[PDB]
Amino acid sequence: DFLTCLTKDIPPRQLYAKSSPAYASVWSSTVRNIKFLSDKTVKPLYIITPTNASHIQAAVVCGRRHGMRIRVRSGGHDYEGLSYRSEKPEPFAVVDMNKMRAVSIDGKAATAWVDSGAQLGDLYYGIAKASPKLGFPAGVCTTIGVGGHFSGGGFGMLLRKYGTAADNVIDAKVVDAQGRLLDRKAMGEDHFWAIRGGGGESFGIVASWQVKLLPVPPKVTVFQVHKGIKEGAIDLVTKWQTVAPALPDDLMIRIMAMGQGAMFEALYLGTCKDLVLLMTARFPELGMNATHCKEMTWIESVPYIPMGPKGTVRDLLNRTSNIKAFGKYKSDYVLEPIPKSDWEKIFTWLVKPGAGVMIMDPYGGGIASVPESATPFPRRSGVLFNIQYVVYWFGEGAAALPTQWTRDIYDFMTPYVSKNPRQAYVNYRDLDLGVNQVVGNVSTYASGKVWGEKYFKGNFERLARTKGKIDPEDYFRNEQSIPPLL
Ligand SMILES: *Cc1cc2c(nc3c(=O)[nH]c(=O)nc-3n2C[C@H](O)[C@H](O)[C@H](O)COP(=O)(O)OP(=O)(O)OC[C@H]2O[C@@H](n3cnc4c(N)ncnc43)[C@H](O)[C@@H]2O)c(*)c1C
Ligand SMILES: *[C@@H]1O[C@H](CO)[C@@H](O[C@@H]2O[C@H](CO)[C@@H](O)[C@H](O)[C@H]2NC(C)=O)[C@H](O)[C@H]1NC(C)=O
Ligand SMILES: *[C@@H]1O[C@H](CO)[C@@H](O)[C@H](O)[C@H]1NC(C)=O
Repeated sequence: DFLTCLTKDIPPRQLYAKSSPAYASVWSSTVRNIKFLSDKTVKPLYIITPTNASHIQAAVVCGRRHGMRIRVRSGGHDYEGLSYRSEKPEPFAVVDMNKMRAVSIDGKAATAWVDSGAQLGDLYYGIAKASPKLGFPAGVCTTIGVGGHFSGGGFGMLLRKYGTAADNVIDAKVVDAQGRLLDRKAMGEDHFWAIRGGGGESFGIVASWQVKLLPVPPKVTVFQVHKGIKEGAIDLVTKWQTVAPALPDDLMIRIMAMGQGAMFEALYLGTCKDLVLLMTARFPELGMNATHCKEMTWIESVPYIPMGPKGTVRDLLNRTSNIKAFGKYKSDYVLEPIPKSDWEKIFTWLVKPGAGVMIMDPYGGGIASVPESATPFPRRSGVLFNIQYVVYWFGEGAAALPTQWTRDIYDFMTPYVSKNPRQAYVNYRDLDLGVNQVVGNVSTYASGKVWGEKYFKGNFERLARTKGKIDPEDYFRNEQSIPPLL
């Protein structure tokens, strides 16, 4: 009934049922967190790969009529895999946006219409091909789909200069609960506000986003400084807490703390000549000099940050991630500096069996210039840095220890991080923060508030009221979707 309704508008070769020969290949292709590549995983009954907006509209209308819910997938980077799976058995279809990957740049306006199914690498390469002096402030990882990324805000190495990806969105085309294709002018100001940081799924299927391409100099500078415990790593991380968020908006210094060492990784929007003087005046303790400097163009810095010197600009078009593993992730936000003595205690947790990495990104600058209520992303002024706890493993048999570590370090970090509410990042999805409760075919406000306030703070109420206007029947839902407030 649902399938026959789809064939009226969507070609059968773009439709995959569980019995289709290409089903397994199409489902598994973008499942990034391998712990979900199991038989226990609740898989969709149907997979739809649209190539036009009318196909998405048809899918929604067909879904309403035949009682089939839709979970949309772009790059599939969802940490908890909510774009391709369900926690409990329920009938659903997946709208896979991967074939809608157009990046159309308006050369004379420096704007771009980017499809949700395009990965960040497609966007980055597209901008580079059109101009050597233009860039865009999105994530580090090349395989992230624009759809889920922008929906949750999205940040990377350019956050201190230009904010989030969503801060630079000027228009968008969304398919709502009624199957209407709406732009900014047509969806209203609340609906447009909601998709710019309010998380994916909840407010409909965003087909494409119009973004503002921003300037970057012809040469940028990258440095990677590794520091062990005996070289003063604990002292350097302590000082960094106040120095990094206060540095000029052209400089971003991120930390990757693993085991016994702390890697200071940076991207400076300028040359080595100007960077050395800046570092010796603001953070001399790091021992940074011109030997650490790697000068290159902006586009060349994109594969350099996660793939090393081996990565090329052409590698950005590869749709397979360089990370092929089972993972558990959690996030925190620090508002007050953590004392040296306590950083010593945090570092002992990194040599514990099953330990992962702590990735720390400094805020301040351009990200902190936007008011807390301007976009649904509330981590602006007052935030010093974001912390991401990441663990990787092999096989479901070695899952017990690294999973326990993430929860263990999180419990320990409680007095040092943000409180009332304990702020978390939506794109760093964590179901341990709570899931929705469904009473009367609708997700409840009270259950949504638990995790909601963590991700969105005071912006949760407006997000819930907006959901009440667009989708009161709660058609677009998952375990962590915005509940309707009437
Ligand atoms: C795996 C991975 C994730 C990363 C990485 N690096 C990041 C970084 O440097 N900065 C960040 O800010 N975030 C980083 N993330 C985290 C997140 O996983 C991503 O930021 C995105 O959430 C992933 O988006 P996408 O790849 O599109 O994932 P999906 O699983 O397809 O979707 C997530 C989510 O949103 C909904 N959704 C998808 N597409 C749409 C559209 N078009 N409209 C509405 N809603 C959409 C899904 O249903 C789901 O709920 C680095 C790595 C390696
Ligand atoms: C691709 O999708 C677009 C958008 O749905 C289709 O164009 C719309 O068609 C409907 C009727 O089906 C009209 O009411 C709208 O006015 C059209 N919108 C615009 C601005 O084009 C388009 O026909 C589809 N193309 C194909 C080949 O299916
Ligand atoms: C520059 O830093 C390097 C660290 O790799 C160090 O070996 C070198 O001595 C420094 N330059 C000076 C001042 O000699």
